[PDB]
Amino acid sequence: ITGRPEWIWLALGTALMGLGTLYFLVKGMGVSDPDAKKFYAITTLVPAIAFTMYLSMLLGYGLTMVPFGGEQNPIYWARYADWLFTTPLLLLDLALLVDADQGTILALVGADGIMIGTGLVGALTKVYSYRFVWWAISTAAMLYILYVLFFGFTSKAESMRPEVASTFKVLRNVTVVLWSAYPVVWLIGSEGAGIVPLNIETLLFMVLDVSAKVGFGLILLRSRAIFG
Amino acid sequence: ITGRPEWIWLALGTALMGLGTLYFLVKGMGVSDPDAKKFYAITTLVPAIAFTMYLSMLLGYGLTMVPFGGEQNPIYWARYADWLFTTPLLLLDLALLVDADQGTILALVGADGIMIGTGLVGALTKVYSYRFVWWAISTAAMLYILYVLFFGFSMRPEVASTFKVLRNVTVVLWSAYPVVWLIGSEGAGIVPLNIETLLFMVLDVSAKVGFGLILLRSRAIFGE
Amino acid sequence: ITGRPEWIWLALGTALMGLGTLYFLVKGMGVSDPDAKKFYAITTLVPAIAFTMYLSMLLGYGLTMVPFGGEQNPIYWARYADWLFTTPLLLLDLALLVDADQGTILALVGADGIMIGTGLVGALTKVYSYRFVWWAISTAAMLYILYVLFFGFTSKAESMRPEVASTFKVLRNVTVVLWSAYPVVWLIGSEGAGIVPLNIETLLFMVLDVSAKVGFGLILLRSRAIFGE
Repeated sequence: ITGRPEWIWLALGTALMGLGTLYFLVKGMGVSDPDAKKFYAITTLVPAIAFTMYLSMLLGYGLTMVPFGGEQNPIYWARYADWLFTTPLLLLDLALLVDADQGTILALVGADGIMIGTGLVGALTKVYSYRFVWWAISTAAMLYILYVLFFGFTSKAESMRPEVASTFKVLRNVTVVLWSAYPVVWLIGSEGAGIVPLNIETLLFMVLDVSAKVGFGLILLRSRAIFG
Repeated sequence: ITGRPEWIWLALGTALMGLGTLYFLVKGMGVSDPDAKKFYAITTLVPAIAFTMYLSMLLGYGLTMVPFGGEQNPIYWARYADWLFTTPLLLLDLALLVDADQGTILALVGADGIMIGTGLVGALTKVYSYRFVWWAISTAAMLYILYVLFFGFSMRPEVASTFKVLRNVTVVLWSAYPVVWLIGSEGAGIVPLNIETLLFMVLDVSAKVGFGLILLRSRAIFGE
Repeated sequence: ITGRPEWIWLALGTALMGLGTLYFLVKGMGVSDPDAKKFYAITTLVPAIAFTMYLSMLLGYGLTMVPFGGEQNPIYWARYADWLFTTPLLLLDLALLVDADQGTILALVGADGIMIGTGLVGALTKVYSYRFVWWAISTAAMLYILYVLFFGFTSKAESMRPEVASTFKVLRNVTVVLWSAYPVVWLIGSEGAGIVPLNIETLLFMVLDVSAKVGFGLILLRSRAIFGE
């Protein structure tokens, strides 16, 4: 397990997601309000799933080798299995906060599925050039998501009660800033250009993941915005 | 890319699904009615997902080789990844149009999953004879879905007329899929892969973009 | 098809899930109550999905080989593809009976996904010791589910009409008993310690599966509890 330099970040990630899950689990005990139960369920599931995928990477299961650019490249595919479930859950937290229309929720979840799915195909693609075609489609989907979060129902948040509008705006900002970093890290890291070593890329995703999951959840579950 | 003769149909499919997606995206802008939003979201996602899977097939990612009949057979598995998501969305469009009960929506989506899932298992199965067992199970699931669309469902006249048209389009186009599979490279191998690819492309664009044009052009999508 | 000794149990499972599916399909015909329609849809899909996965195992498609402990180990991965969909559906039946809040349903479905997903990872893991780490995580998720069924639903079912309360308690007990057996069979079977041969393990899972699906469904769909109003 300790052979590759990035093991320490995978271990740390596993530990932080695990601790985060247990905290949210305990914190959610006794909560009887139906709306709050939804938020605790969603928000506890996110780092619980991430925990399993961090462990998969730590133990070697979530790592494969993909040929491109004339070499065999180490790819952690477990990330996508994590994000496939956790990113729409995070979007669901936001959508519930502002009471979004079901059509808008479906649009977000589907666009997010496309984003992660094309990211995965890009990550596993054996023809170097095509990798970035997938990256571009995935980024278009992300920009669509960010557009909806800002110009999609941001008006609905404003016309909610102050505690909701306020918590939403904070979490929206966190989301846009943190999520926007992912395509950059992918682009300069091992999946893409190979400018940053895998060790550092893994550290970067770990810091992003923990912030976007546990950080995000702390802010959300600490707020009275979750109560109906 | 140009190495496989079917590339031209995969390229055309990619372009038409993409163009269709962009059109539905723009057309859906500034739509505020909750029900209409639902239909636009569903109907826009359909060719968006199909666009990605056509591109996957065009670029070679969504192609594999399955041994059966003593040979190595080219199988585009990407189709099932597409249909797994897009066919239930299309059924959802129809179900919402008639305000179907949740139990019925679950039955349709579930049967559809079984249809595509067994289709995929058949497509990847290495014993030639068994491939057709899976085809028969999948076809039974399709027949169940068709039965429900005709017998398993009192609505305003715009809704009733758009539904009937979309249902008939669906029943006719979907029924062609099992035939194309049976005679094509996945089944008997009577029709060569480049022609089969052309056939699925015409069917897919009609069942997705054509279907969507009829639906999103109708007043049926707006909630009284 | 008869080349592996467990074939007979896979054939029997296929037939029992198939028959159960056809019986539930026919029984559900003409049911117009919206609530009952949900229960029939859920409950019929369960054995229908199980039927396809039993057939996949029977035909050899849902079998792979995984090296660990100095052997090539036969692993039926099709079980996880089955359980991934059928276990959440079974949980859904229970949740609807007691009119569970959405948040509780999502918690159950999410925990169930983790249970099956980590079970699958454990099943395919080539480092022998790590297989049991996954098993333990999966078992933790199962225990969480069982906790919810007892300290979330049993409380919400008691405050319901008597037919419902009664049918739920039976189905809850059937579920807790049967589901608890799965991690044990896995642990001592081919996926784990290898104390019980594969043919016997397949018999065990078949009896459990048929009871947990068709048995469960027979108890549920016979009850008046599936009707609303």
